[PDB]
Amino acid sequence: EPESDVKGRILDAAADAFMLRGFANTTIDDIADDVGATAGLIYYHFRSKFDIFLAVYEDGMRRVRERVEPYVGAPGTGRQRLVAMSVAHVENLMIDLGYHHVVHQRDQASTALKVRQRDALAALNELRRDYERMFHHVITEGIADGSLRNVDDALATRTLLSNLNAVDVWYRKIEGQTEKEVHDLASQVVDLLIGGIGAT
Amino acid sequence: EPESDVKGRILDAAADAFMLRGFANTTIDDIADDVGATAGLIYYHFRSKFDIFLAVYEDGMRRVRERVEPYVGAPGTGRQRLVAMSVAHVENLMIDLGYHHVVHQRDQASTALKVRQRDALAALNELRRDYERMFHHVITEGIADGSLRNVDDALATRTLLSNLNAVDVWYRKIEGQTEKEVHDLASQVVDLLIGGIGAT
Ligand SMILES: Nc1ncnc2c1ncn2[C@@H]1O[C@@H]2COP(=O)(O)O[C@H]2[C@H]1O
Ligand SMILES: Nc1ncnc2c1ncn2[C@@H]1O[C@@H]2COP(=O)(O)O[C@H]2[C@H]1O
Repeated sequence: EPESDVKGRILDAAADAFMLRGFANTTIDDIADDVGATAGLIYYHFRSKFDIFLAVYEDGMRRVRERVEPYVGAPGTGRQRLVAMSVAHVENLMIDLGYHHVVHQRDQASTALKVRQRDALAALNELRRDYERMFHHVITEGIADGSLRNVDDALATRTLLSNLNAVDVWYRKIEGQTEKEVHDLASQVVDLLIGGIGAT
Repeated sequence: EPESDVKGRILDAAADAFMLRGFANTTIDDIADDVGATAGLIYYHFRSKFDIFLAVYEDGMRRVRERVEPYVGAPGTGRQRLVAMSVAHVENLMIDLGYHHVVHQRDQASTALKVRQRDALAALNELRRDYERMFHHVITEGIADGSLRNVDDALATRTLLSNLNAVDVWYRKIEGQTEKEVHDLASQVVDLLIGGIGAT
């Protein structure tokens, strides 16, 4: 098996474990069990549980950006782009739920992080801010072009992003739910966020 | 000082401490420090940190219900009632943010809870479900009366509740912000959730 494929299975297992039990209670042994190996294989690829967390965060950010970024500068009104970006964001959340949990999962901790880990975390947090700024940019454009309501752009951006991510309060993966079924659920959610619940 | 007033100060301090540091890292000493007393005063009123958590949850549920319930059966369309209920919910979140954090804050824990504590927790969780069901009832009514869009009532309820609570991602209390200023911010948030961000 290619080493990149083994790493991917580790990240998949770790993302789901961190989601299920939380970072603090997840162990390297949990992750090893879920990929069919020993702790030694995990440590060969990642030196610590926090390094695995950082790698999950990095991969989650890459995946969501690759799904959403193509729409930001595409032809269309602000609303058309915002709908496409928002559906893609929610679809990514629904497909890669464990990665989403990590991306969105304290300064006061029991042990110090390594210097390298703190630098990597800060860079990932800035990447997440850069990603969220794409929504602010499109919302500002849509307010200006009239496809969105004349509301406060900062409040609308913070509200919309919190709402897209709040799908994680209730959504759980269902085995055998199809790609279109997940896309359709994401579309229904975004229809409520952009079109509202109130009539006319 | 009346004992009920001392208890209220303890709950206020604990709600803010649990918000700031989390339940696990908060200590009885933290709470004692914040009310100007010793751990002994805290233990006189509440036997354990989890008992304080339960009392915060209970008081948070009482406060939100008292603010929101009067609207559920009041005269008005489903949308009119939903707007009033939602503004009241968000205002309660903004005013009593630490209580809100507790109400919305694992089965696998390091120590067993007392029997009495597990019973109390289960009852509080059912009270929270009863509260959220008021929104489902009004959304169903508003779909039927045409004041809300013909959308799926279960999805709309889960989405709306997650969105009302997701204000906590970005909102922080500002000292000296007035009651009307907080009410107005809550109204702006609810305007986005009910009316949508998309134009016309
Ligand atoms: N993958 C999914 N597809 C469709 N509906 C879902 C999915 N995940 C969660 N839900 C809905 O969210 C609800 C949350 O509580 P329930 O498990 O009672 O029922 C759930 C479904 O109605
Ligand atoms: N109480 C509040 N009143 C008005 N705006 C707020 C309040 N709390 C948070 N915000 C907004 O939410 C933003 C979150 O990040 P900032 O602190 O950069 O700036 C904040 C404000 O724009």
